[PDB]
Amino acid sequence: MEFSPPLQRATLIQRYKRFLADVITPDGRELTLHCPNTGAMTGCATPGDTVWYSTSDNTKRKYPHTWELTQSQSGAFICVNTLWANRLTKEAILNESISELSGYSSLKSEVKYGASRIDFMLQADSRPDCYIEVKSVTLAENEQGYFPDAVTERGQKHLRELMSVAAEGQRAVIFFAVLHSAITRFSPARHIDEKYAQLLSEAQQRGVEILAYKAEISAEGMALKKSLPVTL
Ligand code: NA
Repeated sequence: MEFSPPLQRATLIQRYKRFLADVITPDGRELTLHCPNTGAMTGCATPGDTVWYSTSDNTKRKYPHTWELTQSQSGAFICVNTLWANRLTKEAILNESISELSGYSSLKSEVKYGASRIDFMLQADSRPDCYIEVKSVTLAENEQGYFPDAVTERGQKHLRELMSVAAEGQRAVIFFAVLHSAITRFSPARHIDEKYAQLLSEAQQRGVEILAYKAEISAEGMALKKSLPVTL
């Protein structure tokens, strides 16, 4: 997808209170951005990093600018606004960048199915229903990507739900959208949430497919393109 209109740049002073960031624009003035990420944002919010923000045109809200990307001091692009993940995924399924998910005749979003909600469900006359859970990956240590970047009991629960989907003979996919341009491989963060990492291995055992695709990212746009090796 393309950022429309294109993003503007600034220099980070600090992210604070989770949802706010003070930045300095190219004119040397201060500006407060909405930070649409509630997580730790490890490696994504270093004072002095360049940030890229969008502008909401027709709103009277207090902070009509949103922090979209970080361009780290080592030159890497990071999409900190992980609220784009589902859209990038849908776009990549439909344009067939994600080959493992081609050959379905319909795509539905936000499907409530059980006594739980799935990000996408793919369907076809000849095939079992395909359930896709989308996860965002912004944690990098050099080239190694990790999820989660803090313990997640909610993540653990959804992972268990996917196992039930597979057990019932549906196709079940967990899809890690990799939003940091430095990442070249993916693993669960066993060192951070050991239980999640264990559940991820167990889900694989029980037939949940695990994919990780990397986004190409610039101030102009982002697109999921490249598949990445996963090591449990
Ligand atoms: Na999700």
